[PDB]
Parts: sequence; structure tokens; C-alpha cells
Amino acid sequence: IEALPTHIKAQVLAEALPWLKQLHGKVVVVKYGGNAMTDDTLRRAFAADMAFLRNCGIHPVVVHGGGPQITAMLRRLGIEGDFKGGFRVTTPEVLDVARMVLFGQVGRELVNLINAHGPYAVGITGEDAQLFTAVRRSVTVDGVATDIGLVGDVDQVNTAAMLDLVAAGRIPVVSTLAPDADGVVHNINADTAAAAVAEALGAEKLLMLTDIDGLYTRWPDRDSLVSEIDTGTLAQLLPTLELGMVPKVEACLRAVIGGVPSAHIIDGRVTHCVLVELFTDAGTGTKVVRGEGHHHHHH
Amino acid sequence: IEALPTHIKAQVLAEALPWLKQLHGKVVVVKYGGNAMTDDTLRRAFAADMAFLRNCGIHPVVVHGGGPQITAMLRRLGIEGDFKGGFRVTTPEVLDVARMVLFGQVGRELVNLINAHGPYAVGITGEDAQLFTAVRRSVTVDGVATDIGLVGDVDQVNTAAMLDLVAAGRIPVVSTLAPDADGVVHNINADTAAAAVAEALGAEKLLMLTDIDGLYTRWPDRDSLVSEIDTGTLAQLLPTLELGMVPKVEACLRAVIGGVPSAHIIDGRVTHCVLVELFTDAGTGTKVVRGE
Amino acid sequence: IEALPTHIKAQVLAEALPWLKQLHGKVVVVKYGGNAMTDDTLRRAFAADMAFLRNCGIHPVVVHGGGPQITAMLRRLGIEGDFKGGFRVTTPEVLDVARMVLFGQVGRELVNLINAHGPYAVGITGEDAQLFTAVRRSVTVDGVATDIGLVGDVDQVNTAAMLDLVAAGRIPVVSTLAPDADGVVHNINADTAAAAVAEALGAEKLLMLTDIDGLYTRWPDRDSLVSEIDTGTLAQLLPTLELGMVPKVEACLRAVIGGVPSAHIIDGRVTHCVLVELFTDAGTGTKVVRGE
Amino acid sequence: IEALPTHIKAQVLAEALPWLKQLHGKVVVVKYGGNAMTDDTLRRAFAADMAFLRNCGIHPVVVHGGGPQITAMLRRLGIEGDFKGGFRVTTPEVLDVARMVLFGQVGRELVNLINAHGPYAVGITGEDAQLFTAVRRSVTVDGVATDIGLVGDVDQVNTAAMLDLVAAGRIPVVSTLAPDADGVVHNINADTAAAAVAEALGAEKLLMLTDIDGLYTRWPDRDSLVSEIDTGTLAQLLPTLELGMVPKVEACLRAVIGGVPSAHIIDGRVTHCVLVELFTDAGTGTKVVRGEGHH
Amino acid sequence: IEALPTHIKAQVLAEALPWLKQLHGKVVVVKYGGNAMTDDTLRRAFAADMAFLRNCGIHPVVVHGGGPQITAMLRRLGIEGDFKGGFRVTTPEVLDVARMVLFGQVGRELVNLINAHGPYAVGITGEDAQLFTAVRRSVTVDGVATDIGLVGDVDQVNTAAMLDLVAAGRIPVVSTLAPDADGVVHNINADTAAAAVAEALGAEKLLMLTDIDGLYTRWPDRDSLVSEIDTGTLAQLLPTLELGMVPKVEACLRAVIGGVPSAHIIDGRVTHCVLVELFTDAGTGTKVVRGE
Amino acid sequence: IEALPTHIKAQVLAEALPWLKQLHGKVVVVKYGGNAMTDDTLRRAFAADMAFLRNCGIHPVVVHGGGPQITAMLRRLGIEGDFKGGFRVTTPEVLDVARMVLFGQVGRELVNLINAHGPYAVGITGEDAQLFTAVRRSVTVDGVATDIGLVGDVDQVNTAAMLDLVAAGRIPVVSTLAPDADGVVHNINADTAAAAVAEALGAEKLLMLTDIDGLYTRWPDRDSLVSEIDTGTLAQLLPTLELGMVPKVEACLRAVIGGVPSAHIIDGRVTHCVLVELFTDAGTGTKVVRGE
Ligand SMILES: [Mg+2]
Ligand SMILES: [Mg+2]
Ligand code: NI
Repeated sequence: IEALPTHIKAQVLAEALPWLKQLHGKVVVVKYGGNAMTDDTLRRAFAADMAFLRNCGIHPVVVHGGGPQITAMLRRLGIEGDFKGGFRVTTPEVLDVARMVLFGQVGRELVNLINAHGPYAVGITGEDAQLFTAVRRSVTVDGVATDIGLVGDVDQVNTAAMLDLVAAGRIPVVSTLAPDADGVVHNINADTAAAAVAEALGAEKLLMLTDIDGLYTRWPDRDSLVSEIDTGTLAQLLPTLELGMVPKVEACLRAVIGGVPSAHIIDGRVTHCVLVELFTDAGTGTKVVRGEGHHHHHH
Repeated sequence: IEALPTHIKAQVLAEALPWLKQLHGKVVVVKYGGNAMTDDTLRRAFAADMAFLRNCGIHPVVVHGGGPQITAMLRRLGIEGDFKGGFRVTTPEVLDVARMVLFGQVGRELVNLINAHGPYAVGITGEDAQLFTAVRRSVTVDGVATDIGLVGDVDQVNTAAMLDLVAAGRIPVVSTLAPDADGVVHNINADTAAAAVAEALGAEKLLMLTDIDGLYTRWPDRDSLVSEIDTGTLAQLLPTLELGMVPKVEACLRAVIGGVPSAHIIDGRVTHCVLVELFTDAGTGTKVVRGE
Repeated sequence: IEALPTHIKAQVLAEALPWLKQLHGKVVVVKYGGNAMTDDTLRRAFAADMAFLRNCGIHPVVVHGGGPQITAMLRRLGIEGDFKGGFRVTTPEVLDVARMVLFGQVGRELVNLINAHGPYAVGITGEDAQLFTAVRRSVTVDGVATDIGLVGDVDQVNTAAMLDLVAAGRIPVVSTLAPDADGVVHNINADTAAAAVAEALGAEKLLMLTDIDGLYTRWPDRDSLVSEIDTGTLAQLLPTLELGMVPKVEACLRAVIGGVPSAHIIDGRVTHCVLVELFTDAGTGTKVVRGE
Repeated sequence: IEALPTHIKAQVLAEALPWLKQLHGKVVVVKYGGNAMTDDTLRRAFAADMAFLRNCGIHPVVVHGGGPQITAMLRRLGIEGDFKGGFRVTTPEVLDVARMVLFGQVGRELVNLINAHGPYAVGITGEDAQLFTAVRRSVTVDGVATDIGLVGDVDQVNTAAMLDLVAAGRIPVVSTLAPDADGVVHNINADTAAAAVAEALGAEKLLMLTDIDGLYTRWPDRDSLVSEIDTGTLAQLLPTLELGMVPKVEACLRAVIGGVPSAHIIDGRVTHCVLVELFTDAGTGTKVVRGEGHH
Repeated sequence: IEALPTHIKAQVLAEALPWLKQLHGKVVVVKYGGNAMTDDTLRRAFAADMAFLRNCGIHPVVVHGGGPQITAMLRRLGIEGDFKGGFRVTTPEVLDVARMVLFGQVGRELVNLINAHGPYAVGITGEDAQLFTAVRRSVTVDGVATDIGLVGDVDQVNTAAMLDLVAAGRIPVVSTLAPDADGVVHNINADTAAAAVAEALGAEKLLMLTDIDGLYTRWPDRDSLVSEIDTGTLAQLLPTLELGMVPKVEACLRAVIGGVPSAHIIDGRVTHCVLVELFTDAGTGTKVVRGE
Repeated sequence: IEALPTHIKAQVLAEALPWLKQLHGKVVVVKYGGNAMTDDTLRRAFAADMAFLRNCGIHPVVVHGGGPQITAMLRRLGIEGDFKGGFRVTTPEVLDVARMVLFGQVGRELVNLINAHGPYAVGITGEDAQLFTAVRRSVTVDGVATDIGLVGDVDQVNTAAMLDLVAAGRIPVVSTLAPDADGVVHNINADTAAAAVAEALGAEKLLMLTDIDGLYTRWPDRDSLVSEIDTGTLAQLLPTLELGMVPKVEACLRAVIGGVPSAHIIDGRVTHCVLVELFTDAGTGTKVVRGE
């Protein structure tokens, strides 16, 4: 805590060098969500960490999400959500509420928390300066022709305009909402979006906070927790996983394969989780790396 | 305009030169509000105008407000107004709704409308990168010691960071919300705020859209609106009209005095009002200039 | 007349946005010539139109020529032309006079007018910093190739250094005279030369002023509104156009086919013809576009 | 021309170092005129020298004049003068001929000569981008007020825009013709103009070619044909000089006092005169240093 | 060591934020010497720390010294020192050996150690590009003693050229040797020199490694040594000290008074001493401030 | 001589224009060594020449060597050398002395000599900022297997970082010593190294000072003295050349066959040899150009 010998405090910082050296001047996309937003002590720690990275010469890019906040508003307002299946179905009136909450509330919280350390955080959506557009998406059953609503995926990204912000020393706080070729705003999956922007900016790393200690090869058995998994194998386990990890996983795959050296799935329930995963050799969380070939499977 | 002789169209476009020359490379703060937001045809025209200025080498900076939208939400949601003689009393919870509507809704509308022409508009508040801080304010009720709530005025502004945006070719869409010293976000008067940022950025002009045709030396007599007035002369007729034109006018004062060559109070009920006031000698409103 | 209602002016200006967005930040080569040089109003207008584009964020590159001025100056000097197959031959003594009238007279004219609006206009020839060279020109009189003096065509262009000028906010006024591969100055044909530099700079539009009112398929005026034709239908129309406008057309054809988006053959006899052509579509001649 | 032992050539070159070092990266205004323009071998040598300076990291700015060429043209056109004091009044038309000759002919010659070595020379007047404006001038004939036409002096200069050209590696060839505050272009004295732009650009030196070997207090043989001089010492010799050397001297005055470390009045009749005056200690010309030395 | 739990490890890091923020983008001059150079584990740790600072956005500037190495060489070479009462006289031959050892040996060691982490370290002296000149120094013994030889103090510094190196991401390793006004190379006191360059570059901090745990108020009192002092108090305890701390002391003075917010005198015998003094609230060493 | 007439002097300076024009803004690698370092008048002239090139807009890059100085030190320090086929076998203890002398002494001399004209010269090795790495090379004694110690060739070069120095107006003085893949510094052949950096920087020329007047093709016959040999033609002489020209010549091949338009082998015993070879059409020294 504080009664720790100085000679040991230095032995901690000193060990981070190999990491500070690997991240310096590099972009790092962090997907904020889960207990990280909920718990006060956790988020306050998250904001402090972003400042840490910023004051080390690292370029953090935060991508956050909503859901509970969005549902809370839709209820508090009284919108009777329609369910064209097993999904919420994002209708126009709903999009307005989603965007309102995500950008005007959730993101605001984060920005102010970060800026408690300096003029760093700046909130933006795909709408602002058209940082990134979206393409309408839909779900299955089997005709797959089910229109879920104004939901979509990140289509294109203006990495140029984005890398300009990190250059000015700002920490962009992204709210997954982007217009399509026609101009209508669409709500995008925070996880997938984070992966998209990660690849586009040529990020050195992609972090994703979750209320889980890692990835499970077969959920029930917690002995199936992998601290590191190679791309080829993950792509083969995808069609046999939990739906809640599919976005997290696909995001990592799209990222690590799109060029992002590695993607991490850490436990956001831990205080200063980002500092631990970046400057400590703790085998906590799941690390994804590009790896194809029978040998990556055989070993 | 098709049956309008070509020799006239030319004169209209030509007569713009003297103005395009005066505004080129200069910053122009425009305060959006009133029918401008309400009417669809008007706002769509407003967005097109901002693109016009942008594609002419001019640097527009939009500052918008709420109020009706904010009240609509506070009601539609359920939040009961716990008032004070004509003031809404922005409680910590009210601020949350205000900021939510202004930034996450009102501003969004504007940004998307502008960006229908290109990657121009970008929404920001005083919160983002601490573009500008605020100082808690209080209005006149009984002796004036009334803390209406989380309301304030623009204290400091990071003109540097702002001039950086206009440099990148972006059109900033500001939502009057800035953190005080301690760091708590407040709600600022769009009109006054627009005036603050105008002066800070060394803007060539400050435009303010209103549902009124001008300034009134004699109200309601109609042939007594000044086409152009000047500082000092305004301060004399300052205490004559009502409270709705006080901030507007007071804003233009703080503006011209703070360095802004001139402030304009045009009628936002007119389609393409900004184009008329900037490239047509026909003053759509009243121009305020530094007078001796 | 000023009776034009304030809402009609707004419509005019507003209707120019789609074009400002298209030309902004781009290069536009204008071939100044014809009565546009002669008439005291038209010419004074052209200078304003260039200043206009310059203050809109556009990049204008004027390319002019002499002709009537040259012959005129030769008459005063008493230099009798040495014709050969209808071609006056450019003897050294003549080249000297062209460089004088073209670069020291007609060019200074434009530069000074344009510069009444600001430090924009700057006159140059291929000789200056070797911005562009010229290749000998050979023409047949009767049976075969013959030398017609010191006449040439635009060959190499330092588009890199050329684009630097417009980037510096300067309006390059070009006098079609370029050095031979061995440094022998030549007189180039403004028309063909304009189309040449237009292509070398990779410019959006090519504006060509002419003392002729229209492109003609015959003149049962109703079928003269070729407001916009395309690059192939004009090719087949080339063996049936007026004798005074074939070069204006061949120039446009070259430019567009080469890589220039659009070519406009407007009637410079119209005050503010440039403006009318760029922000309106109201009949100023033809717009040649990529077609086939 | 050969037979010169290499060990000596090296000595010659090595001696330019102190000078190359003093001029490197600095601006040097050179006033072209006289036999320099007339003689073919001389001008061809002048152009080569400008290229020399350019390829050494020096920033040469050439200012030329006319007169004989201008008069030659006016005669072919029969524009006979309206002299009113030993000089021609610059009627609006005469200006047109002057500008035509200076910019469209005299300057052209120079530019092409220089560019025979590379994309260096670029011709400009005060008209282009308003590099420098002019103020109407009027020389006292019997009283004081006597307009002599569209003649003037360099008023303001856009040193910024000018220093931009030398930055791009260009050698500006200026033709003394500038616009008036009310947009009226006049004809300016090459000598005085050269001095004006020299001071404005903060030039390290100002050279002026003449058909004279130096300055003379009086007009006979040995002694008063000086080599070094300064302010005050010249100001007193001003009213004692024929008009054939008044603007020349004043040019050096307005320049040195203006800031230019030194102004030189060399003999342009010598081949490669500029190379001799800049990289050879034998200064066969009249230099003009700061007025507080030998005061 | 490694058994330390995660959270306790993260906390150590987190507690560094207030410091990384204060040093980011700032220059930090570190005077290397003593056991720091001697002990292998210590220097290897020193080099790692410089890389730490470098990879955090901090700009470290290392200034080292010799003495033992210099004396070692002078002995191997068999150069009997011509002493002057407390001082060896730096004859022209001695300077050559000094410079040879300091730049070609001592500094080399450091550079290679640093660059074991990346293309960071770059060795230079006042000689290179004339980064800084020196003025002959005379240390009078009793009343007077004149020149001890080619010894001097840092006169002028080219902070511009220096700040250029830190800009390129390089970590300059300075060897205290500068040119005379006439170009005569001199040997400068590492401590004083470090202070000179510190002030010149507008360094946020000046660190000085020593084989002592702090600054002594009453030398070998132990127990109550100074934890923090300032310009006035530190300058008043000057005439009551041993020579083995005068330069280390004057340095901190010339620095802090010069503009350096604070100078530190830490114990270089501790592994990673620089990391402890910069990112740990350990009250070791001694902090010298200006005051007010 | 002052006795020489001025009309001649000019002719000399003038005749250099074609050369100044060819070298302006270009890099020129000069290998310093031999009498050039020994003789005082010669080196003082060498330093003046580098300043000449620098003050002409040329970018000189000096690469020097040792050997005699290195051997001189090894002897004074009494370090017995282990030989192999006639090689010193650079052990870790010898390398330290080599680097010490080359960088901390030989190079220092040169730098200070150059900077006697201005803040130009800056000494660096492959160690600094890792400007260039080295690869262990072994010699051949009719059985290549001869690890003659820490000797190697220039492997990679950071032309970027190097071209940055010449950009700042500095004259880099290189001491052939570079890190190994693992950081083990090695001593590199000045001649070959100079050739390596020459090619890497895209140098316009490579000069090499020697105590020989030319390139005597095949053993003593003052008649067989080339003046301008070429690749291939020269290549077929290496196996039949003295050992004192093998590294020089083998270095001139990698230079021109590597990109460098031409390499020159001049006589460094001549005062101002560099000025003669670069601005005098003297046929002294041997030139090497490309030739399939
Ligand atoms: Mg595996
Ligand atoms: Mg049309
Ligand atoms: Ni197996």
C-alpha cells in the first residue's frame, strides 16, 4: 500500500520500461464498458489511467457503449420497444434516445472524468466531420431478412482526421454512432466499432474491458480459460461460443488480422485494469495474436 | 429566378465581391436559434449557408441554444420545475437534461444538416478539451442573492485550440455548456457565450438570428428600426426595449468593444438570412459598429 | 435596378453553393481575350471576377494574348509582315514586338487591374524560371511543311512550380511566350496554350472567352442552346463550325480529353460573363464534357 | 588562358573563402546598367556571375534600368518630348513605352541570359503582387514645384514577398516601375530604387555598375578618385557633383544609412566586375561604409 | 520481487501520474558520476532509467565527468602531474588526455549503455557545432594562484541547437569540454557545467548523483541533514562547507536562480536512484528551490 | 599572389561555375588521411576547404581514419599485439584504445580545425544514434578463417538521420566505429566505410586523399598512370595491385557501381587538394566512373 520500501517501488516502475518503449508514440484503442462505467472507483481509475498513457507519450483512443443507460431512458421516457425477434429493434425514435444518452450523457461523464487531469478528452461520433460512416446491418433466424432497425457496422474511417486529434494531444472519446451513405445515423456495436477504428488507425493494441476474467473455449468449464489464443484457432472456435463473446471475439479477429499486432480481453472489474495489462506481465485476460497454420493449432 | 434576366444575376453575384474579400480567411461566429431551428426549410437553408461560407474560405463558428427543447424534455420526462420568479432553476438534475438535449440532440441535428454538404461540422462544448470554462452567475430577483442554479457565463476561452479546428477546415458547432473553476459543468446563455467566443477568436463578425426584424428605437412603430447603429448610441437606447432584446443587444456591445469590428442582429425568419446579411448590402437587421 | 426583392438576391447567391463546393481549392484556367480586353467596362469586370474567385478560395490562372495589339504595334513601328500561305511570318524583329506588347503592355494591363483588389496578379512567361518551354511549330502552305518563323507550341510545363504560385495566393497572368529547347523564345497561340497549361496543372475547369455568342449547329435560333455538349458530338461537329471558332473548340476538346473535367466557351462580351458561367447555367455558351 | 599552375589556382580560390563566408545566405542587390547591358561579352559575363552567386548560396537581386532603350523606342514611334528643365515629363503615354521596353524587352534579355545557366531569373516590377509602391516625385527646376510626369521614388516594399522569391532559389530581375497609392504606376530611378529594395531586404551589399572607375571629388587626375568613403564625407560632396553622379551617390547614402553594411560603386566596363569586387581584395571601386568611421 | 500482487504493483504505477505530468515534454539535466559510473549494476540501471524518461515523453540530457579515469590514464601514460598546491595543472598535454578519456571512453560507455534500448544517446562536447563555449578559470589558493591551466567555466550555450537534439528524440551525452574564445579547448567542471546547460535549456529539473545521501548542515552530524532548502539559505551555508560539495552546491544555485524550478542532490549509490527521485515521494537527497 | 592581375583571378573563379553548379546542394564524402592529417599546413588547408564547400551550399561529410595514431597509443600504453598473418587482432582491449584515439583525439583535432571557421563540424561514430551498424568481417590468409578481432564492415546506414545533419548546416566528422547486431562496437576501415556512407547518402562525389599521385595500373611504370579509369576496367586490376591500393580501389568500386556518379583518388600531399579536384579542370588524381 504505502509502507512499501522505496527500493521496491522503483523495481516496479523500472519493469514497465519494455512496455513503455513498445507503446510510446503508438495508438491504443480502449473499449470502455461494463462495471468500468458502473462502479465509481473503477471509472475514476479508468480516467486516471488514460491520463497516465497520455502523459507517457502514448495515444489512447476511447470507444464506449451504452445499453443499460439507453434502456433506462427508453423506460423512464416510456417507449414501448418493438421486438422483431429476439432483439430490441432500433427504430428512429429509439435512435434519437440512444444517441442522446450515449453522446450527451455517457460520453460526457467520461470526458469530464478524464479532463479532471487536463485538457485531454474530446467527445466525437461518426457524425462529427464524418470521422466514420456506417452500413446498415441485420440479424438472422434463417431467412436473415429481419430488419432490426437503424443498426449498422463501421464502414469507412477517416484515420487521417483521427490521427490529427491524437497529434494535438487530445484523447478522443468515441460514441458509436455513424451516418450511412445516405446520411441517416445508425447505432453501432461498441465492440465491433472499437475494432474497426483500431485497425484503421494502425493501433499497437486493442483493449476491451469486460465483467469476465477472460475468454472461455467452452464457457461452463472455467478450466478452458486461455490467457492467449492465436487467430487461426479463434476463427474455428467462433461458431461454438457464447453469443455475448461473439462481438468481442470477432472484433479481436478483425483487428489482429487487420494489422493490430494484438488484442486483449481484460477484466474491467479490476481497479486500474489497463495499467496492469500494459505495464505488468500478469497473465490476466486473453491475448489475441495473428497466427495461421496447422502448427498454430497443433501447438 | 429563371425568368430573371442574366444581367441581373451577374450584378447580384458581383456585388458580393467586396464582402467575400472582407470575410475571406476571417472567423464569423453565428448564433443559431429561434425559427431558424424550428422551420425545416429555414434550418436546411442555414446549413447550406454555413457550407457556402466554408467553401469560400470563410471560417464559420456556430453557437446554438435550446430552451424549448430543454423544457419539452423536462416535461415529457416528468421533471417538475422547482422555480424562482421567472427562472427555471437549473438543478443538478436539470443540467443533465439540458446538456443531454443541447449536445446529444439539438447540436446533432445541426451537425448532420451541415455535413450533408461535406465533413465540415463538428460538435463541441466547453467540456471538450476544456475549450472554455464558466463562472457561476446569478440573476436579479429580490436584492439579487438568488442562486438560480448551475447557470453561468463564459469565463476563459482557448482561442488557440479553437482556431485549430477552423484551420483544419471544420465548422465547430458549440453547445453552451462549460465547467466552472472546480470543474462542474454549467449551462451558459447562447447569446452571451456566442459573444464571448466571438471576441476571443478575434472574429470579423458576430451574427445573431432572431424572430425579430431589427432593433427598435420606437416600438411598435415599424419605421423606426435602425439599419445601422453604433456603440455608445446603443447604450443610450439600451434601457428602452424589453428583456428579450437586452441579451442580444448587450452581447453585441461586449462584442464590438472586445474587438469584433461589428455585430449584427438579423431576422432568422428569412430564408438564407445569413447570405443576405453578408453578401447583400441590404441589411437584414441592425449592424453595430465601434463609434468614436 | 435595385427594386430586386431581398429574397430574390438570397435565391441567386444560394443557388451558387453547389458550384462553390465544386471549384473551391481547385485550379481554373481562364483564357482572357477578345473584346474583354478592348472594352473598358468588360475588362475592368474581368479583373473583378478573378478577384472574386481568389476570395472564394479558388485558383485562377489567366492566359492571354495580343493579336490586334501586336499588329497595331507593328503598324506603328512600320514592320511590314512577310506572309506565306496566309501566314504572317514571325521574324526575330516581330518576336521582339510580341514579347513587348504581350508581356509589357497587355499583361501589365490585367495585372494592374486585378491588383486593385489585392496582391494577387503576377505576370510571367515561359522565360521566367523556365516555367514552361516551347516546341517549334511547322505548318504546310501548299504541299508540305514550312517554317513560319518563331511560332511554337507549349511543350514542357513546371506544373509543380506553377501550382506553388496559386498556393501562395498569387494569380499568375500568363503571356504565351516560351523558350525553345535551346533557349529560343517563341510566340505561342493563347488558345492552344491555355488548353495546354490547363491540362498540365490538372485543373477542374477551362474558361475560354470569345467574341462570338454561341456554338452553332445552324442558326434557327431555338437549336443553338447547346448549353452542354460532349467530347464526341463536337468532334463530328468540327467539320461544320464557324471559321472563327474552330481553335476555341479544338482547345476545349484537347483539355477535356486530356483530363480536364469541363471546358467552357463563354461569350466574354457579357459583363461578368465568368461569374454567370460558373454559378448559374443561364445560357453563357457551351460546356464541353467527357462523353462519346 | 591556361598555363597557370594549379597550385596557384587553389590559392586564388582559397582566398575567396572569407568573402564567400561573409555573403553566404545573404542578399546582394546589384544595379545593372551602362556598358554592362551594351557590350555582349560583358552582359554574358554578368549573367554568369549572377549564376555564380546563386550556386554559392548567395541571394542576388538584380535591378536594371533603361533610358537609351526607352529613348530609342520613343524615337521609332516619333513620341517627341515636352522638356521643361532639361528633362522629359513622363506623359501617360511615355510611361507605356518605358514600361514596355524595360519589362518586355530590357528585362527579358537579362532573364534569358541568366536562365542560360538554370531556372533562376524571374522578372518582376512593383506592379506584380504589389512588391513595392511608388510616390510621385518632382525635381526642382527654378523654384521647387514642377511636375515632371509619371516619375517617382520607391515608397514601400514588401520585403516579405521578396525574400520569398530568393528563398525558392529564384533570382529576381526588377524593372523599376511601381504603383502609386491611388493605383498609378510610375517610372522609378533604377539607382535609387535599387537602394530602396536593398535596405528593405536587409541586403549584405549593394553593387552599382557604372562606366566610371570610381568616385571623384573633382574632375582631373590622381588623388580624389577615392576607394573608401562614408556618410558626411559624401554628404558634403553632394552639392559639388554633376547630375551625372548625384542619384548614384545618394543611392549609396540612403542605403548605408538605411542599414546596408556597405555599398559599392564599381566599374561595369570590366569583364566579371562583380566577381572581382566580391571575391578579390583588389577593390577597384569606391566603397561606402558606415559614416562613423573616418568622420 | 515478482511475488508482489497485481493491485499493489498497479498502485505504485498510479502514484507516478502527478510526476509524469509535471515532467512530460520537459527537459531534465542529469549529472552522472560517482559509484553510478563505477558499479556495473548501477550504471546499467542508470541507462535503463534514461530510456524510461525518454519513452515517457521526457527529455533527458546527461552530463558526465571523469577524474579517476583521467588520473588513471595520466598514470598509465606516465605523465607526472605538475601540481600547484591542491591542484594538478592542466597543461596542454593533460587536456589532450582528459578529452581523450572523457569523450572517447567514459562517454562512449554511457552512450552504448543507453543505446542498448534504442537509437537514443548521442555524445557531444562544447566543441561540436560550438554547442557551448568556455572562459578560462583561475582558482586562487591563498590570496592568489592564477591559472591552474586549461580549466574553465561554461560561458555561453546554444540552447537552440541543443533543444533541436532533444526534439529529434535523442538523449545527448555531454562531455564537459569547451572551446576558448580563441578556440582553445578547456576542461570544465561537470557539476557546474551541468548547472549551466540546465539553466540555458530551461530545464524542469537538475539531478546530481553523488556518493552521499544528502546535503550536510554541520558535516558529519548525520541525523538532521537537509531534506529541502532554497536559494537564500543555501547561499548562506556556502562559506561553511567543504570543497567536496561547493561545486555541487554552486551548481544548484546557478541553476535554480537561473530559472530551474528545482535542483536535486540524490544518492547515486542507490539502484534506479533517478526513478525513485522522480516518480516516488521518497524524501531522500535534497531539493533546492528559489522560493516566494 | 597579389602580383597576379585581377582579370586573371576572375577567370579562375569563373571557370569554377560549372562545378559549383554541379555540386550545389549535393553531398560530398571526403576520406581524410595520410599526410593530410600529418602536415600542419595541409590539414589547416583541408579544414579551410571543408568550410569553402560548406559556404557554397555544398554538403561535405568527412570520414577519417587512424592507424599510426592508434599504434602510437598502443605502444605508449605498452600493450603487446597478438598477430595473425600480419594483423593486430583487435581484441576488446585494443578496440577501446582505437576508439579512444580515433574519436577522442584524431576526430577532435579535425572538428576544432573546421570550427575555426564557424559552428560547422560535429563528430560522430556509428555508435551515436546508431547512425550505422557493422558486421564482423574476417581477413583472408589463404584460409579466410582468421578472426582478426573486432573488425568489420559498414552494414546498414541511417541515411535519414545523416541527411538531417547536413540539413542543419553541420559538417559531420565520422570516426569509423560502429555497433554490432548485439552492440559490440567494431573498428571499420575508413576507406570502405567512407564508400558505404557515400552510397547511402546518395553523394554526388567521393574523394579519397592519399600519399600517391594516381592509380598506377599494374606495378611501377610511371607511364601506366591512368587519369580516368572506370568500373570493370578497374575491377580487372585488383588481383594485380599493391596492398596499399586494394582497400582504396575496392572502395571506389562500391561507390560508383553503387550509385555515386564518380569517385576520385587524389593526392593529399598537395595543399588545397580538394579545391583543385573540385573547381579546377586539372587532370590530377585518378577518377572513376560507371561503365557497364
Ligand atoms: Mg496455438
Ligand atoms: Mg452553362
Ligand atoms: Ni501430433
